[PDB]
Amino acid sequence: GKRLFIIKPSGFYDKRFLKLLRFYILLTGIPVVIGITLINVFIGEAELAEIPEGYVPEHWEYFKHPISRW
Amino acid sequence: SGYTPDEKLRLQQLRELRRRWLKDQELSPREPVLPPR
Repeated sequence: GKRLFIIKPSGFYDKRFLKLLRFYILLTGIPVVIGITLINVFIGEAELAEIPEGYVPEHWEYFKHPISRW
Repeated sequence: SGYTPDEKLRLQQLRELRRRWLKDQELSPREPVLPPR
């Protein structure tokens, strides 16, 4: 046996910083990626179509992704 | 020409003080008191 205390610098502060950084990143990363995948799955992408005669679309109708259109 | 008594006494004193510190580096079997997960 003969366990000896390994002298080391204090590792509480950097671990706490990394933990709270990961927590505060994920607390908004998870809902935005859930919203993005629900937009992709349920709302879905656009479809390309030719311009009909007599229609002048708005500018946001010239784009594909719903987030880009918004 | 070996150790003079002054440096020999100083080296001896520092020797058992260093050995006392080295044995003082040992931990009790109760340690570490890890927090319950």
